[PDB]
Amino acid sequence: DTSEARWCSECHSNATCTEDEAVTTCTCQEGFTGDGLTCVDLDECAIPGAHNCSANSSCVNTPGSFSCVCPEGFRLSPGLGCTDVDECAEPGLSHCHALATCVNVVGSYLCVCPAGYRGDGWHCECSPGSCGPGLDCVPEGDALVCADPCQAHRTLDEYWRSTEYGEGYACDTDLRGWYRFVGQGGARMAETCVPVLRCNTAAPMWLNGTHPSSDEGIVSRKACAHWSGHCCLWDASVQVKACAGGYYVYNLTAPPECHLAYCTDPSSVEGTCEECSIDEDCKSNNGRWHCQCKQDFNITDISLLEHRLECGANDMKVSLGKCQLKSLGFDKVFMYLSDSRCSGFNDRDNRDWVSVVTPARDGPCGTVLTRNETHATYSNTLYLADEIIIRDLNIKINFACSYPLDMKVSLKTALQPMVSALNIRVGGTGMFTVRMALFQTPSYTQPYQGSSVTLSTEAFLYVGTMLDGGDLSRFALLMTNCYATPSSNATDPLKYFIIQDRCPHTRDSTIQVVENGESSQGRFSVQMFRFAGNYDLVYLHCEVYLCDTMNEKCKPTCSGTRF
Amino acid sequence: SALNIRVGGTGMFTVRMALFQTPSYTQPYQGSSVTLSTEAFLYVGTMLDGGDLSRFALLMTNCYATPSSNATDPLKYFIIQDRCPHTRDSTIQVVENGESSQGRFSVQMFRFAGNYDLVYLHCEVYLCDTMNEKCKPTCSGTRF
Amino acid sequence: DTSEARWCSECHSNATCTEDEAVTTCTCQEGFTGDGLTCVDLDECAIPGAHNCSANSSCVNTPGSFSCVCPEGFRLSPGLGCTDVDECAEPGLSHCHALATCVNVVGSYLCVCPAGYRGDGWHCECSPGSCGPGLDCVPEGDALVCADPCQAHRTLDEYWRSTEYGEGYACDTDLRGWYRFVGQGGARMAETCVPVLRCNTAAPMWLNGTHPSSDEGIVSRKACAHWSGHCCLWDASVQVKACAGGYYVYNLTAPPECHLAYCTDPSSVEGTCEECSIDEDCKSNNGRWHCQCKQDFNITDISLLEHRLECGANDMKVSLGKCQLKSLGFDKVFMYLSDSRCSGFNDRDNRDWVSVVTPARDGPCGTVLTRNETHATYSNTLYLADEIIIRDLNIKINFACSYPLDMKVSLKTALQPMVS
Ligand SMILES: *[C@@H]1O[C@H](CO)[C@@H](O[C@@H]2O[C@H](CO)[C@@H](O[C@@H]3O[C@H](CO[C@H]4O[C@H](CO)[C@@H](O)[C@H](O)[C@@H]4O[C@@H]4O[C@H](CO)[C@@H](O)[C@H](O)[C@H]4NC(C)=O)[C@@H](O)[C@H](O[C@H]4O[C@H](CO)[C@@H](O[C@@H]5O[C@H](CO)[C@@H](O)[C@H](O)[C@H]5NC(C)=O)[C@H](O)[C@@H]4O[C@@H]4O[C@H](CO)[C@@H](O[C@@H]5O[C@H](CO)[C@H](O)[C@H](O)[C@H]5O)[C@H](O)[C@H]4NC(C)=O)[C@@H]3O)[C@H](O)[C@H]2NC(C)=O)[C@H](O)[C@H]1NC(C)=O
Ligand SMILES: *[C@@H]1O[C@H](CO)[C@@H](O[C@@H]2O[C@H](CO)[C@@H](O[C@@H]3O[C@H](CO[C@H]4O[C@H](CO)[C@@H](O)[C@H](O)[C@@H]4O[C@@H]4O[C@H](CO)[C@@H](O)[C@H](O)[C@H]4NC(C)=O)[C@@H](O)[C@H](O[C@H]4O[C@H](CO)[C@@H](O[C@@H]5O[C@H](CO)[C@@H](O)[C@H](O)[C@H]5NC(C)=O)[C@H](O)[C@@H]4O[C@@H]4O[C@H](CO)[C@@H](O[C@@H]5O[C@H](CO)[C@H](O)[C@H](O)[C@H]5O)[C@H](O)[C@H]4NC(C)=O)[C@@H]3O)[C@H](O)[C@H]2NC(C)=O)[C@H](O)[C@H]1NC(C)=O
Ligand SMILES: *[C@@H]1O[C@H](CO)[C@@H](O[C@@H]2O[C@H](CO)[C@@H](O[C@@H]3O[C@H](CO[C@H]4O[C@H](CO[C@H]5O[C@H](CO)[C@@H](O)[C@H](O)[C@@H]5O)[C@@H](O)[C@H](O[C@H]5O[C@H](CO)[C@@H](O)[C@H](O)[C@@H]5O)[C@@H]4O)[C@@H](O)[C@H](O[C@H]4O[C@H](CO)[C@@H](O)[C@H](O)[C@@H]4O[C@H]4O[C@H](CO)[C@@H](O)[C@H](O)[C@@H]4O)[C@@H]3O)[C@H](O)[C@H]2NC(C)=O)[C@H](O)[C@H]1NC(C)=O
Ligand SMILES: *[C@@H]1O[C@H](CO)[C@@H](O[C@@H]2O[C@H](CO)[C@@H](O[C@@H]3O[C@H](CO[C@H]4O[C@H](CO[C@H]5O[C@H](CO)[C@@H](O)[C@H](O)[C@@H]5O)[C@@H](O)[C@H](O[C@H]5O[C@H](CO)[C@@H](O)[C@H](O)[C@@H]5O)[C@@H]4O)[C@@H](O)[C@H](O[C@H]4O[C@H](CO)[C@@H](O)[C@H](O)[C@@H]4O[C@H]4O[C@H](CO)[C@@H](O)[C@H](O)[C@@H]4O)[C@@H]3O)[C@H](O)[C@H]2NC(C)=O)[C@H](O)[C@H]1NC(C)=O
Ligand SMILES: *[C@@H]1O[C@H](CO[C@@H]2O[C@@H](C)[C@@H](O)[C@@H](O)[C@@H]2O)[C@@H](O[C@@H]2O[C@H](CO)[C@@H](O[C@@H]3O[C@H](CO)[C@@H](O)[C@H](O)[C@@H]3O)[C@H](O)[C@H]2NC(C)=O)[C@H](O)[C@H]1NC(C)=O
Ligand SMILES: *[C@@H]1O[C@H](CO)[C@@H](O[C@@H]2O[C@H](CO)[C@@H](O[C@@H]3O[C@H](CO)[C@@H](O)[C@H](O)[C@@H]3O)[C@H](O)[C@H]2NC(C)=O)[C@H](O)[C@H]1NC(C)=O
Ligand SMILES: *[C@@H]1O[C@H](CO)[C@@H](O[C@@H]2O[C@H](CO)[C@@H](O[C@@H]3O[C@H](CO)[C@@H](O)[C@H](O)[C@@H]3O)[C@H](O)[C@H]2NC(C)=O)[C@H](O)[C@H]1NC(C)=O
Ligand SMILES: *[C@@H]1O[C@H](CO[C@@H]2O[C@@H](C)[C@@H](O)[C@@H](O)[C@@H]2O)[C@@H](O[C@@H]2O[C@H](CO)[C@@H](O)[C@H](O)[C@H]2NC(C)=O)[C@H](O)[C@H]1NC(C)=O
Ligand SMILES: *[C@@H]1O[C@H](CO[C@@H]2O[C@@H](C)[C@@H](O)[C@@H](O)[C@@H]2O)[C@@H](O[C@@H]2O[C@H](CO)[C@@H](O)[C@H](O)[C@H]2NC(C)=O)[C@H](O)[C@H]1NC(C)=O
Repeated sequence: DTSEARWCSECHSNATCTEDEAVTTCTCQEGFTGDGLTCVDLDECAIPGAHNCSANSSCVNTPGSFSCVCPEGFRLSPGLGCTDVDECAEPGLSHCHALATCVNVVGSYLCVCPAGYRGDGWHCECSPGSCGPGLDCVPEGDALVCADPCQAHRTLDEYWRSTEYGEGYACDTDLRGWYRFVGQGGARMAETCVPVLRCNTAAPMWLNGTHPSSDEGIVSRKACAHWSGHCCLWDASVQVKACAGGYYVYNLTAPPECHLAYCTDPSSVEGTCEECSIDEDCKSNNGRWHCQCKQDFNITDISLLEHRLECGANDMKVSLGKCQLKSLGFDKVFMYLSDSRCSGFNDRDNRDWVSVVTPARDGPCGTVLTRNETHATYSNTLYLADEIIIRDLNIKINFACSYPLDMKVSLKTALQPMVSALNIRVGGTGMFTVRMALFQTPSYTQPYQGSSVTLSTEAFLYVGTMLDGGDLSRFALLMTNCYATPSSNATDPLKYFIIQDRCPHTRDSTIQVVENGESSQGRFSVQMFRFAGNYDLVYLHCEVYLCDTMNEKCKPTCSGTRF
Repeated sequence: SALNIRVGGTGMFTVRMALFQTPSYTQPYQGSSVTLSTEAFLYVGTMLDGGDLSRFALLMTNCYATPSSNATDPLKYFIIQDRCPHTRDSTIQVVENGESSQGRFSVQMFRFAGNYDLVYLHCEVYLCDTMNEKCKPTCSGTRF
Repeated sequence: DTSEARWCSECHSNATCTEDEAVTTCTCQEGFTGDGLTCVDLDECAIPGAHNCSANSSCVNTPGSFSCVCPEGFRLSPGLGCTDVDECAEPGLSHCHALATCVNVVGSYLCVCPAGYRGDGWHCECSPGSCGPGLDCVPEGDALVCADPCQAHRTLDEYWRSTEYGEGYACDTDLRGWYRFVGQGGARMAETCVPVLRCNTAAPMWLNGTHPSSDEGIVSRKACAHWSGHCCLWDASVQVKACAGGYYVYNLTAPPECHLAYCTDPSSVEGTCEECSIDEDCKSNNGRWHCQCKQDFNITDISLLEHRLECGANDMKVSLGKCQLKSLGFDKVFMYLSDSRCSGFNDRDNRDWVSVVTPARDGPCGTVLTRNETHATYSNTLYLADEIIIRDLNIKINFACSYPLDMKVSLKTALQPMVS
């Protein structure tokens, strides 16, 4: 009407400018008051003519228009005024925290943390046990939310915490929140009264109960600690939850002192405790997994006399059975020598023993040199105790190794020298000795000595042969052939063969031989004869073959010259 | 109050010798046997594989050769005798003896007379304490 | 006077008791003082009346009288006092050692050991060469006296000491005092440079000079020893004396080492060396007694080819000429076989050869049996060397004997039968 602009420059920044066919009209929108060329800031809620907001609706000016805002929980619908609608079904009329539930109320909406939780509905700072089952209140970033302990716990792998571990110094003041124990640290909280100075702490803590069944929710359990002689004098209250996969999680809070620490039993994940030494018999019992020695090491005095020693080329070692020390009450063993820089340590080859080493010289590790003319000797002392201090008995083991000063040494590699040798062949013709004798008796006792003898036909002529030399046991005497001759000349046609072809002659039963080929003594017996003719003298000649018993049988097995 | 119990242990040092090829005593052999000629020079040295104390010196009390591995054999050819080198042959030499742990004797090859083809080497040795004994062999000469 | 005893019991044991007609008088003798019934011990030099001992004479008491003793060298003569007299003319005023001379001196006598001796005249410890000629200081019992070495020496009959003897092991540290060499041990100390490893010792000692003439006194002589290649590098000094009967005696002291020993040459007491083999021609020369082979055995190669063999009925022998071995430089011969229990030794029938024996069996002495159809054979090897070890050449002699397996035998005794 009266605000017809010539150009858009006559519209302000508080009015909307509209160009229609290049004709500029300024019309100032609701929430600004005036004619339209100039409209200054003034709420549409208070202008001549007013607006159209319902009775409850508190008119609010906006830069460009006007809005009818009802008491939050109701919204103005045209022709109806304030009408009921949920405000927690619109993601722009509600922004409550992820764990806060929205509740539309008359005039606003409230954000409400769930039952148990303690908060305003913007941070739902829950307390232990204030969550529903399966969830626990744990921090996440900078707020506290209900999360399952099986996904929000920490883990602990402190080997020291082992009950047998008696050395060290600890304090569990750091521990808060849920924790788990995996690996060396053990599988579960200790459930038994633990001795003093165990679990690397002064006073050990243990669980006063039995772990719940798998997937049982958070349950509270009693906790006990041991000191002096009274076990579980003061009683606490810890909480424990089982998780799927067979493990547990625990609320390990700082103790009331600085010498209290929780313990764990051995995992014993293997049915048979093969980790334990072969000399510490494993006890394979249901629910009772451990290992201990048999009766042999259940006695005190003989254990005090028990030991073993080993002298090496460059080092000396003395060792005692750890089981024996444990049986003598020395669960922890302290081995010291004349020089404190040398300290005992585990065998690391056979775990039963515990041993210390000493270099075989004078000056290091306190070893000395005792020498005499025969051979040198090294002497050193071993000190045994249960702790640093000694109260009742101070047993010192005096040991020594003897090293011989004179010994045999042999070079192993033999030698095969080469020499230029000259060989020249030499040969020599030789001759054995053979002789025969004429005996008188059938027992072959006296030889003759005269150049000639006289005899009768009826007389029996016993003769034997012998070797005056070369009486080898394996060389036998074999009569290849024997014959008689009228003259000393061997080459005579007139021969009377007596032994022929290794067999005795026939046509006369007096031709006998007692032995032939058996041994060196060959005897033939025959009664006297005379050559036919002018021949008065008769001689005896023989040929003989020496027979080797190794190869030839050399018995004449003459079945008979006839047959 | 203290309890004392005596304990004793028999021990044994380690001693070994090697057959070197060079006059510089560089490479030991490893085979169980070797072949050589008479003109070849046989260089041998001894060492302690353990207990190398600075004051313990190596002294050759006597060395000898044997045709067989058996030490108790009547046929012995003493090379080192009474801490002094053998005579009747100028090739019998020792560079060091008693000075330190490295004792070396040099001699050229020989062969036993007879059917004996193989020759072995044996030695006896006395460890000498430098604190008291001089342990130098000052052998003016086995002859004179 | 006032000591008239009624009986001898009133005389003491310090007074002399005299019975005259059964009247007992006690008079105490000089050296005891009193009245006579009791006289207690007191020197007589101070009694009422003094005494009579010469000025020089010390007033000495004796058990029974008072004596006067002068400075030993003078003796108290009555009326004169101390009078000069020799004390070494009385066997009771002198007891000097048998070799000590007595000298009477003013106030004593002295016993004097002779010139050279070092003693007090009680124990004359003489030293070598401190005696007069014809005598030397040697122990006798528990003292040292000057005695002739020809009657106080020891003797030695060690055959080993011979120069040719090259085996063995010795040390002359025991030898001290005078010694002689008789018999096999030789007649006199070696006078020539001896080769190495001789006289059964490592280094041989010899005399550096020529023995003195018979009955020349103790004379010192140079001594030499041989080692390595240098002969008489170090020089000592020995002493030697000739004795009647044509032999010598020597001062053999321990050497400075334990491989030194004196040698002797061959005695050769026989003009011709008949002991030497008939194949080692004796050299009958004045002052040069030995024996060596002729030119036939003065060559090396043919000697290496030279040998002889003998096959016996039960034993086999191989031998080589010892002269040939010596010519080949093998002065000592070492013969070994396949079994070391067999060792060579001297022939003992003809001394020229050296031989070894082997029983004709299999198993002893390493002999084996090689057999074929014709006749058996025995083979064995001989090893030769100069010493235990072999350095340059190892010559082994292969020898064998052939024993026929078929042979002719004849009964010697003929027969003369009787027939009707
Ligand atoms: C069953 O068993 C029996 C018993 O074992 C066997 O019989 C034996 O057989 C052996 C093997 O033949 C014989 O050994 C040889 O003996 C001869 C000498 O024999 C005589 O002397 C011995 C001892 O007294 C006697 O027993 C034997 O009977 C002979 O006696 C009489 O000798 C005269 C001659 O003077 C005869 O006329 C006579 O008939 C005979 N009487 C008989 C037979 O009753 C010996 O000389 C032989 O040595 C030769 O061989 C060696 C080995 O090769 C050589 O040594 C080597 O020499 C090399 C060169 O220097 C050297 O480098 C090498 O290192 C060296 N080796 C060693 C190990 O030392 C000898 O030097 C030598 O060399 C041979 O010499 C002969 C000459 O003698 C050469 O012959 C000549 O040849 C030329 C041509 O080239 C011409 O033709 C000439 O005319 C000819 O003369 C020959 O060539 C040379 N060889 C070479 C150089 O290679 C050897 O020791 C046993 O004696 C014998 N025993 C008996 C009792 O009979 C029988 O055989 C067995 N039967 C069966 C079936 O198995
Ligand atoms: C040069 O140097 C070398 C090197 O040092 C010297 O050689 C060494 O010498 C040492 C001193 O003698 C020896 O020590 C002794 O060793 C024996 C055991 O020796 C054997 O074993 C060792 C180790 O393996 C080995 O080296 C040695 O060679 C021996 O091996 C062999 O053993 C068999 C036997 O099984 C032999 O048959 C065999 O021949 C042998 N081989 C050989 C020799 O080559 C050890 O037993 C000794 O201990 C004894 O002495 C201790 C000190 O007194 C006692 O301790 C004390 O006991 C008291 C009681 O309980 C206690 O109250 C006290 O507090 C305690 N003291 C201390 C400090 O602890 C021992 O108990 C023990 O007591 C003696 O025991 C023996 C038996 O063994 C008794 O002898 C018996 O006596 C009765 C009569 O009464 C009958 O006659 C029995 O028949 C007889 O057997 C003896 O009486 C007991 N004495 C008591 C009770 O007082 C000691 O440790 C070294 O081994 C030796 N080394 C070598 C390599 O040889 C050498 O000598 C030097 N030379 C020179 C010149 O200087
Ligand atoms: C692992 O386990 C260990 C051991 O449990 C945890 O460490 C410590 O645990 C204790 C015990 O939970 C905490 O102490 C206090 O716990 C109460 C619990 O109250 C909430 O849950 C109630 C239901 O819970 C039951 O079950 C639990 C066991 O799970 C029992 O302990 C309970 O007693 C119940 O039986 C619920 O009923 C509560 O609401 C009502 O009651 C309480 C009564 O105290 C009222 O306040 C409420 O207004 C309401 O009416 C509640 O939902 C907490 O409420 C305690 O909060 C204290 O601290 C707040 C801030 O620090 C403070 O704002 C509170 O007002 C209150 O402080 C006041 O009251 C205390 C009463 O003891 C006084 O101590 C204090 O002086 C003051 O007067 C408190 O949290 C330890 O805090 C806790 N310590 C740590 C370091 O965590 C360990 O946390 C576990 N690990 C985890 C969860 O990861
Ligand atoms: C076979 O022959 C062998 C080889 O000769 C004998 O073996 C050893 O021989 C030697 C040499 O004789 C002995 O050594 C010493 O000898 C002197 C000799 O002195 C006496 O005689 C002097 C004259 O002799 C001359 O001729 C001889 C050769 O025949 C020469 O050796 C001499 O040098 C002369 O040339 C005479 O003059 C001496 O008196 C004076 O001079 C000496 C100088 O040394 C002074 O002492 C005297 O006081 C005096 O002034 C003397 O009469 C000995 O005197 C030696 O005695 C030593 O030992 C005594 C005890 O052991 C000791 O009391 C002495 O004091 C003296 O020891 C001192 O002097 C030594 C000098 O070398 C030092 O060595 C020593 O360190 C110390 O300082 C000594 O005896 C060997 O002893 C002797 N060995 C053995 C084992 O016998 C062998 O004996 C003969 N076999 C027999 C006789 O059967
Ligand atoms: C050393 O020995 C003790 C026990 O000593 C044992 O009993 C003594 C009275 C003597 O007879 C000893 O010679 C004998 O070895 C071990 O301590 C433990 O003692 C208790 C005591 O009651 C044992 O309990 C018994 O066990 C048996 C078998 O199961 C039951 O039948 C009984 O009813 C009772 O429960 C316990 O077994 C035992 N522990 C063992 C043997 O390991 C000590 O441990 C042992 N030391 C060594 C290193 O072996
Ligand atoms: C001033 O506020 C009151 C509430 O305090 C208003 O009364 C409300 O009026 C609306 C509109 O009719 C009602 O909504 C209705 O709800 C039913 C049930 O959900 C639905 O079916 C209808 O379609 C409609 O949405 C609402 O229930 C009612 N509230 C009460 C408590 O009765 C009143 O209208 C307001 N004044 C003005 C001028 O708007
Ligand atoms: C004190 O001692 C001295 C000697 O030191 C005495 O003088 C010695 O007197 C005697 C006796 O007259 C002398 O002996 C005489 O010797 C000669 C020669 O042999 C001989 O012919 C005499 O017959 C007599 O034996 C002696 O020589 C003399 N000595 C000296 C050195 O003159 C003196 O008499 C002594 N006094 C007393 C009181 O004993
Ligand atoms: C324009 O307003 C009329 C009348 O509403 C009246 O005036 C308003 C400013 C406010 O004061 C109301 O409460 C007054 O009633 C709306 O018509 C409806 O009128 C009835 C009768 O009173 C009333 O009950 C309803 O709530 C009104 N409907 C509404 C306010 O939506 C008319 O609908 C309004 N036009 C719109 C909002 O576009
Ligand atoms: C007894 O004594 C007289 C006198 O000797 C003097 O008195 C001695 C004890 C003694 O001291 C002497 O030296 C005194 O001279 C002996 O007569 C000799 O007198 C002279 C003169 O003095 C004197 O030189 C002589 O040596 C004396 N003769 C000795 C002492 O033999 C008298 O001989 C003595 N009677 C004896 C010894 O039987």
